[PDB]
Amino acid sequence: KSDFKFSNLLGTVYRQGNITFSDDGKQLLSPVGNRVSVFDLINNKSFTFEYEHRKNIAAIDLNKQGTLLISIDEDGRAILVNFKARNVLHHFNFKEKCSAVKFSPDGRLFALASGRFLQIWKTPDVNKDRQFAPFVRHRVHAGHFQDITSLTWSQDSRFILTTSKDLSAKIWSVDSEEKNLAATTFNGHRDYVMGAFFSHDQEKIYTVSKDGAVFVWEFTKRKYSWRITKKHFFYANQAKVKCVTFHPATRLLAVGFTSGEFRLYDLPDFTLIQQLSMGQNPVNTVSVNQTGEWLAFGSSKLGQLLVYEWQSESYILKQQGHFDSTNSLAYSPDGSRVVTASEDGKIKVWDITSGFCLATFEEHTSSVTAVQFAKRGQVMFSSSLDGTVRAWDLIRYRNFRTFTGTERIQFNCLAVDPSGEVVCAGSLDNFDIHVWSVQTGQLLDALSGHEGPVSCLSFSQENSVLASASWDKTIRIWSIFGRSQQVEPIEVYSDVLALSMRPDGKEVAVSTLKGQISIFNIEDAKQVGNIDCRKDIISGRFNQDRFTAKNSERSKFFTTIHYSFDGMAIVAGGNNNSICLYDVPNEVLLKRFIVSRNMALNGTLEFLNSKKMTEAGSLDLIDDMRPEVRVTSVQFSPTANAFAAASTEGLLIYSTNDTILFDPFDLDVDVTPHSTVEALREKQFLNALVMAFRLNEEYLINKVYEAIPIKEIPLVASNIPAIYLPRILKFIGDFAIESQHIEFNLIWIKALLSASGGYINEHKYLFSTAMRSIQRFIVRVAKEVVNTTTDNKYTYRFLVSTDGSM
Amino acid sequence: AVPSVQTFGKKKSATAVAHVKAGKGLIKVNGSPITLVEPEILRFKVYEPLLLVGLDKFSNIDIRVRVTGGGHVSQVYAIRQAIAKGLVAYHQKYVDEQSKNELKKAFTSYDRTLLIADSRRPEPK
Amino acid sequence: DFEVVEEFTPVVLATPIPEEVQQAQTEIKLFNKWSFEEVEVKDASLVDYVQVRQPIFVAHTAGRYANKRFRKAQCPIIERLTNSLMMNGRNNGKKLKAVRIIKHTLDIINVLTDQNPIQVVVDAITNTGPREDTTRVGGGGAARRQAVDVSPLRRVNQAIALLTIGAREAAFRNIKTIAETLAEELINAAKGSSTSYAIKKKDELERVAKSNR
Amino acid sequence: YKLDVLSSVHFVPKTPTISMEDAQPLYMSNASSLAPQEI
Amino acid sequence: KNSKIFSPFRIIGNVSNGVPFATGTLGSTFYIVTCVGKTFQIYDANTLHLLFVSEKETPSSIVALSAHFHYVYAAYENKVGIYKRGIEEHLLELETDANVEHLCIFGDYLCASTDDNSIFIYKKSDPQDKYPSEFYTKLTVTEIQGGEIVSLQHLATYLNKLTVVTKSNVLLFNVRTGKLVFTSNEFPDQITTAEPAPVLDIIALGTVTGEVIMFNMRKGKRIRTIKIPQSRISSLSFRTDGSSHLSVGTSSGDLIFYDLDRRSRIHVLKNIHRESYGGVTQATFLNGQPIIVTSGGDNSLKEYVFDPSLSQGSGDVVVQPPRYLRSRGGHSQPPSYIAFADSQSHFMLSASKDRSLWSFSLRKDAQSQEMSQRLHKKQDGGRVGGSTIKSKFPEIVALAIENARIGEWENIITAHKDEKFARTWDMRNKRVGRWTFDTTDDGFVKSVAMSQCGNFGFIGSSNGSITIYNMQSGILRKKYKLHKRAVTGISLDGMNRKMVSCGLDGIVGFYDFNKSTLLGKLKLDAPITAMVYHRSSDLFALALDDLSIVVIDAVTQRVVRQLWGHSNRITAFDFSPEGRWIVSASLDSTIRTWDLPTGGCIDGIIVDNVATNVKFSPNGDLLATTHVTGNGICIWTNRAQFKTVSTRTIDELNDIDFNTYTSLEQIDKELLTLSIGPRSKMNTLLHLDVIRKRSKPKSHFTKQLREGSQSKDYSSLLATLINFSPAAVDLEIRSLNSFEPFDEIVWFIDALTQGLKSNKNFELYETFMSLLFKAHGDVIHANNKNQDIASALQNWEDVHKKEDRLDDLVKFCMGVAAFVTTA
RNA sequence: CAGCGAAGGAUUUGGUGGAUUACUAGCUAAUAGCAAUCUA
Repeated sequence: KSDFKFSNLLGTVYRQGNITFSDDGKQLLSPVGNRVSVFDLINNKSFTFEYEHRKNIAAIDLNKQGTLLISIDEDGRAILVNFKARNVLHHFNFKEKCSAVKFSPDGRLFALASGRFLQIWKTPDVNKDRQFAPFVRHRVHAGHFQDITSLTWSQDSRFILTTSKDLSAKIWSVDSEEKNLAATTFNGHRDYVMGAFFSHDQEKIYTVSKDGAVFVWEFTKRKYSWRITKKHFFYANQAKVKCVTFHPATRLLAVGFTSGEFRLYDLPDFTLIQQLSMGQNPVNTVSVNQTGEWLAFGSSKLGQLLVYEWQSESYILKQQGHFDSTNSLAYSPDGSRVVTASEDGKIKVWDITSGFCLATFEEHTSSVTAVQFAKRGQVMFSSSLDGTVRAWDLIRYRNFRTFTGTERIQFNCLAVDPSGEVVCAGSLDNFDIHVWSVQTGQLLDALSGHEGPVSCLSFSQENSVLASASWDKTIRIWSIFGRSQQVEPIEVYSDVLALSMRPDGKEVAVSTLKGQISIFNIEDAKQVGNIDCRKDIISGRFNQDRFTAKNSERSKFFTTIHYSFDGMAIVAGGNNNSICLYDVPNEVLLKRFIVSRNMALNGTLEFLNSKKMTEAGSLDLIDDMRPEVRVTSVQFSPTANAFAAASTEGLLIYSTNDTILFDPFDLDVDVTPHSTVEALREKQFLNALVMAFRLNEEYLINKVYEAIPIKEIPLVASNIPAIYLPRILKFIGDFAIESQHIEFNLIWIKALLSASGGYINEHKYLFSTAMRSIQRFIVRVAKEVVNTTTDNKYTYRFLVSTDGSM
Repeated sequence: AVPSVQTFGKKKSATAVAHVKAGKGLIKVNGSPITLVEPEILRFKVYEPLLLVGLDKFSNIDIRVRVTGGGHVSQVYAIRQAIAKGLVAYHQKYVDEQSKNELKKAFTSYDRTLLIADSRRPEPK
Repeated sequence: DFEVVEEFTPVVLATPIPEEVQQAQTEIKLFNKWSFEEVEVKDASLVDYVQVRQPIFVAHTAGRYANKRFRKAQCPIIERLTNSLMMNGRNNGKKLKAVRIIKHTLDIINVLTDQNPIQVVVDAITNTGPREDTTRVGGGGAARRQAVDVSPLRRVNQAIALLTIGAREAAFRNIKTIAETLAEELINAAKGSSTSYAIKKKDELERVAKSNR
Repeated sequence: YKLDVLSSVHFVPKTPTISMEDAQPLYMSNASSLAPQEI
Repeated sequence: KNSKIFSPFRIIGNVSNGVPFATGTLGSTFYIVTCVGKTFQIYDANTLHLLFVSEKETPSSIVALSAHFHYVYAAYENKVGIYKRGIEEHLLELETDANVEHLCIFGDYLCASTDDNSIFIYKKSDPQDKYPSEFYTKLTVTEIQGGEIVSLQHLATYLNKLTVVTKSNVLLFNVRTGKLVFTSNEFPDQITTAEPAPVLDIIALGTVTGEVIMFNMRKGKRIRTIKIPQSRISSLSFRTDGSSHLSVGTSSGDLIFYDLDRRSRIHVLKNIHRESYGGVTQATFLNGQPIIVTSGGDNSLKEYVFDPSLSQGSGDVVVQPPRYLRSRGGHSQPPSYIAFADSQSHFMLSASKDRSLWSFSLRKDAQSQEMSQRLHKKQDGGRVGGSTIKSKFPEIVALAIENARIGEWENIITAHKDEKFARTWDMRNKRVGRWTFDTTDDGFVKSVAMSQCGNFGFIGSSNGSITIYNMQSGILRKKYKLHKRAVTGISLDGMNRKMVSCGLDGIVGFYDFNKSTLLGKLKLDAPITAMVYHRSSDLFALALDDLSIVVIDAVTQRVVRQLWGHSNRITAFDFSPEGRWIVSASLDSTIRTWDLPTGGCIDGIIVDNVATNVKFSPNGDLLATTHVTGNGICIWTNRAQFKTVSTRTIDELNDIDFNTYTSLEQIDKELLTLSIGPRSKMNTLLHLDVIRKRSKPKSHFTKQLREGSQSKDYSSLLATLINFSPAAVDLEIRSLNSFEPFDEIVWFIDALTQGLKSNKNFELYETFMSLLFKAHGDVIHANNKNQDIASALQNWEDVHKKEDRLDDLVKFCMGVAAFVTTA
């Protein structure tokens, strides 16, 4: 109900590290932040791992059994994780900045390259239990003079070939009893050698410099030892090589440069196959699937990645994100796709089922401040600092209207009538609320009454009164329509940020600047109550500030709140690293999440390390600025218990999985999952259904729901009592959205809201998030299936009933 | 030295200052006792901050209230606003902040004009 | 059985408060004499249009109940009555005098008929509010009317106006003051005894509505 | 960019065949996204 | 017993036990190998962090350990384990049943000695490998030759000799020929310590009377004697940085530093380690270092540094007294009560029978530090009561954490043994809080709890009253008086709506806040000794005295579960943080797990010592148990988080066992069923031409098709066809080789007919038909009324007609859903 | 003034030691030697 585990991180599809496919070409592991995302390609899904690193991660690898991965950040704090259970296994501190880690093809030894030493360790087991010190060191080799840059194995786990910013590149045998087989050292490049590869048989050794040279070492004669046979070249002029990989069996080299270009070759012939670019910023990491069909290219600075199928040139997914510019958020009114408005001025449109974008909108010049959706799903409005509130259709995926002021003032918040007929925007420097008709783009009016900038706006979703909140310490209620234009002011203690009104349209939550959040019934002007939200938001002391985190007052308040969709719980987020959620009847905190636990962001820690302080200046203001942590806008989803929060590392999305919980409902001694399964096998289906709901174990709900047969679903759907309808309606929604038994689900929905439609009709707000997931399910799988089956019907009818032979 | 707190309270032009400190439980308006406050029919309008929440919260503090300006009803609204937010500020600073927002909940559930005056008027229709 | 001990030293403060006041701190009564609970609007259709669920001390709340439309149907009925009672050209503004004379009024209402005067005045309102009237429609400028029904806000407002101006007109040139005149008018209206001005005008208006129905 | 990065509180970050155009609009595999009035 | 849910992990918070440690050098570093009961531990000596532990325990307890350069030689019941980096590298089984007592390492010959004066010495097979692996010989000291053994060592510059130190005599050996060489003189009392000197060939040896003899073994004499009154000596050492300093350690907790150049006491140290736990078990100088590493039996290791002298001219005569330097300790008695501080499972709190409170850190084991008993001064004028001498607090019984307002005011509450009040603490700045919450009815504190909003504290006295307090002033708020004997458990909800009291009378009282009435009373038929509220799921589990664990949900006040099956008093519970399990440990030396949905007992570990306290971590990964004995605190890792476990009532279908449930393929053939997997296969198949046209930069199947054609069923063809990639599906289906007969087209349309006859994957069969229609429907429209393809299309539509109930259903459901969500 | 109150009470401030990130030992020319030395 309120146990939001960290579900996904939308946005920022790659930032820093090395992309890695799984063994089977199904999942792509991307080093997103201090966490690791996993993109499942075929089952078009994704998740992010719940564990976090203390800085940005810089090395990923999982063994070829796909069972456990390790991930290493900037100071070597390696963390390994059961990949099939998504939990942490062991933390470790390699003492210096690692560069690349590689499990063996055997997967029993992994070696990594910390600084100039390489070190082979042997792995722990998923099957052997969680030991205290699981890492047993195999050996450590020190044959280099500068930092290692890359690392590879043989196809068997016998030799390991390393290459460094020292001009040489060397080879090693993993046991102490193959020292004569490989001990030598390959000099000869001009610049940083960063590629060193065995061939498919281990006899050819391809080495790749930084300035585009490729040598082919081969153990041939003038006993005789590793003669370079050929110096092939690249000849990209100002593009030194940035990242190399080489699939051995299909014999495919892939090189990304500084110029934002990549080329893939068939190497033993040295034939250029593909040469093409992704942008003006370098390809930071190539990696390649084991079956050679797919490649993956990550460019860090624009934050983009691209998996490319090179046999048939068809892009599996190409994506681009942001960083620390995620300025606002919206959901589609069916909770299926998300809109991210970002401060460079662009409107990304993500979706929740996958993790990918599907449409940017690169239209605005300066920043986009706030967005929200309107008019039955498929209009969304975006409001900028260009002086523009512009509409967007989300079916043709185009602009269609652009309202401006009369003088180019920057806009800061907007709202829109739910009956999508008027659009209201508020600024920092005009003290007014601009109202535009939207069916005709002309400026309707400008309505005033404040004397400070209007911080936030909203429209009531039912009675269409508008609620604005401004730094006059004042909230103001306008009734616009219907011959009146009647204003009503309400004073509050400090100045206001972050209005958000309840889905009933009966009251308003405001987030004042003193760390408090008030609630006002709007039929009166009466305050219902307020939550002192100040002493429970941990505000991190920065790196450069000379006051404590306690006496600091940078973020001891909130800047965006939102209700839940039953009108019962306010989620709130600010310029601090805490996003809290409260429940308004009891007026109490019920959970506080921290958004990030890495010191790469600025305001995370409230207690900084003392050893970094010097005689003058801290040791992190010495350059060789740092981005703050903020949560700019937070929303609950319409169709889940899940909620999203747009922070500097993109959208965090937390969610409920009621799978892992015991969250029962007035059970007693007799009712037992064994008792429900015996009640089902003696077939009293209504009793077994409520006997499963009282357990509230969703796999019992799944089992009883599937084992009820079709010929009495009207009977049990009639006899089901009133207090279980929200549970069964939302269960049918969130199971049917990814299920398969479509006719079964639709029989169940037809039975349910035929037998008990009126109760929903007089309890609309009880089922507002319930039967929105059902309508999402309807219009986003079943209507499409009906569309194609009707297209088949009509194309058959035409291709039979018409004739012609010429 | 001694723990004190000074708050204000304003109706139309009357202004009330309240010095609340730790004491023995005496409530004085210009030296007069709180019982001897005219116009004698809004003595309960003066009483309701110390009557809504019980005198046990007033047992340890003593309040002295100066008033200037305004007529009779403006002075009694200024007195009750000053008494109320002086008690709230004393409990915000020196004792339980939980008791602070208990008192704030009580006063706001009764009427918030006993905590925040409604200043910015009129309207040009 | 069970107890809850909140206070641990009795109320002995330095300015010695009156005992009836520190007895009124347990529960709010109007004028420290009349408890607002066990007072019900006996009628339906005026419940949540005569505010009695929110107790007050005196009838001089200084809230704002004229800026919005229906929010004058939420300030409590006693000071609704005294604000209508202040209305005449001789005595505008004098709502402290209005408060004290309705204090004397409902005090003698209790000492005559002792249930509680707030219940007396609430069911006086419910019995005095007219349930139909007419409207002087044009009809070619003839003697033309048509019966309509009355919304409960207009019912409550017209009941309060009828009671107050009936008390004034019956206390114009008599020995009785406006206090006891309003008292006897409210008692007759509470019984519905067809004697007082407001119940007479109510039955007359419903009579002409039924006639021109 | 340089004047409004120093006038702000929060941090601001700043031939072959194709640059691949990774930031594409209009894409739910749409070809005729024009309105019938616009045709 | 072995388990199946929890695996034991480590006994944290434990430093030493009383076995004499050893030290080893590596370059210019120093490591201290100390024993903790059964496993050992390797600290370093510079920053005194932990470095290593044994990877798995020993069979018996370790009796004696030593250390060469990389290797640690542990010694228990019959064996000696040669270890490297805390991993065992070689066992050495001794050729006896006698229990080993001491050992030494020198050159090649390892030498261990049992408890009957029998000395097994071992030898390295190659004078180049790393550790002595091969049995060389067995010397045996007889009672003619001396007393029973007390130490042995090879002091320096001796060609393959050895020195056995008995209780009455010193006796050398030549270990190559197995020969005795020099028995010493007679000694008139029992000696108990002998450590060599860094000067040539002498050994200092201290007796049970407080004298140190300095035997010169080359001379065979004694050189000097340090006399000390009635001190049971325990541990000698020498300082080797040039300035000669002997250091004796007396088992009365004394450490005396003698000069030797002028026979003077430099400085005494009194009560350095506790007397009763053994005193100074082992104290040594690090060689070439002016520091001292002491270790007692009282779970404490200390370092004492000698400062440079202040007399720059005199120098060695004026010696500054030893400072105190880094030290690592735990509490020295078994811990009474145990809590987890934060949700991150980083800090945990112990309070022990020796009346100390510690904050252990189970992340990094140098962060563990004692909380401090220094009272905040009364700033109203009062004087601190108690005593004048600063004794430690009385024994801690119960305590309660709520990290919600941490460090902003007082944080945690505690409840001491048989004292009338209950002081509070702070966890962020780690000392005693300002206030002492009092019971106001003379009953001792038995239950403490606090709200998860961190304001209200809750004292439950032995006379039944429950006084609630505020924790940012320390004043009282209200006194709930319902019970008539000792209240044993208090809790309050998450959202502070209802609170639950739990007495020894069997009364469980459901009160609510904000209206101080009660609203429920329950009577159980036993006295109640514990209550654990699961604040997430509103259940709370109670001990009883008929050994039940009664789980009551707080909303409808039902007794919702009753876990039977224990044999003695249940000392502890904890909810799993999901609320699925109750882990409960009880005085029949057992610790059982209850799956509270099924009400069953999943597994019961038979633990050797009775676990007093059992606590799950805020996150479900660690189970910390504390026992009757052992100075540490044993933390347990649940394997249930990494693999799913059974649910099966033990006593000394698989889907409902393993709590999971797979979804069946279709309910019956009468129902439609979409494809298993992605729902974007439909859109990618319908649009993959324009998908690749927008994403461009600026046969086996026919074999199976005629196979299934001649066998007249296409199920194997459809099983092939469904599950491969959209690109390959379209590239295959685009070319279907149909010029005159169109047999292949009729086979394909009949294949889709047989496919959507089954009512399964019918979205995929619809889009395959639509893919064929866009592919080469032109030839179907061209030679339409070809008899074969017209028959295939006719019975294809005759089976397609059954799929109109789907659009009837969804166009019902969408319209009525829109109507009930708008109007 | 009062009371609190076990052989003192209450403050100012320096230094050292332990934390402030998650505990796999040091050095070097590193499949080994060193830790008393890498020299012949």
